[PDB]
This record gives sequence, structure tokens and C-alpha cells, in this order.
Amino acid sequence: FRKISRDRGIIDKIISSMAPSIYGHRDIKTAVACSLFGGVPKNVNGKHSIRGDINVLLLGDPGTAKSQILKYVEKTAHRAVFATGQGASAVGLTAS
DNA sequence: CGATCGATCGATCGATCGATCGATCGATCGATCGATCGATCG
Ligand SMILES: Nc1ncnc2c1ncn2[C@@H]1O[C@H](COP(=O)(O)OP(=O)(O)O)[C@@H](O)[C@H]1O
Repeated sequence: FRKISRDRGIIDKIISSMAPSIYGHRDIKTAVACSLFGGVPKNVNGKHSIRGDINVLLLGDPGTAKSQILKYVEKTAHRAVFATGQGASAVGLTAS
């Protein structure tokens, strides 16, 4: 890990390795890459907290593999939970 | 060992408000037709 961490173009190797069999859409691939690594959460005592999670919205015309990206994120991420807008319910998301 | 209310969440129907659309009343300028007339030369 330390060896690759200091290699040339480490950020470009990461982004170009997001979804290898998807062409272009590099502004999404860089957005997918950043959402996987995430930020650093902060909690100031006696004040409110700050989230470190990165939120991505993929809006596009039919095609463009928006769904296949979420299928690639499901397998690569450590703990991935997949949901669908119509197949989910208010109880099925919050609690039972 | 059996009979009677209770709470929950999915599934279905339906009724109510709203998005969508064809129609008419009021208007008007684009296109045209004719009259007016000032200008030109035999
Ligand atoms: N930019 C792209 N490059 C390569 N293949 C693509 C691309 N966009 C779509 N595809 C092909 O289309 C399919 C994705 O379709 P789909 O997930 O239904 O897109 P969406 O859900 O965003 O409409 C994949 O199997 C993929 O092979």
C-alpha cells in the first residue's frame, strides 16, 4: 500500500480504475472514486457534528449506464446496501 | 382447551383535485384592390 501511495499519478490510476468496462463519464468516475474514500467526520463538543460522507446524484437520459455504476459500487464497496425507489417502503427503510 | 378485541403493515379500490385540451369572443395586421394625384412628354 505504501509503495503505490507515492507512485506517479495515483489519483489518475484510481479514477481510471473505477468501472473499467464503462466508457467516458469521467466526471462520474471521479465522483464515484471520491464517494468511496469519503471525508473525515468531525464532532465538536458542545456544538453540532459534521458529516464526512460524499453524496452523489446521477441524473441522465435512458442509457449512459447510471444503474450499472450503482451495481459496480455495490461489489467494490465494503458495506453496500442496494435499494430501489418503488420496491422500497417507509417501514422498509427506517425501522420495523 | 377455546372464544373475544388489538395493533401493525401490505394490498386494493376510489374519489378528489388537478393537468390537459378544444372551443368561442375580441382584435389586427398581412395581403390586396381600387381610387387619388402628382409627375412626365407628344
Ligand atoms: N457510457 C456507456 N459506456 C458503455 N456502455 C454503456 C454506457 N451506457 C450504457 N451502456 C450499456 O447499457 C447498459 C446500461 O443500461 P442501464 O443500466 O439501463 O442505464 P440506465 O439505467 O442509466 O438507463 C449496460 O449494459 C452497458 O453495457
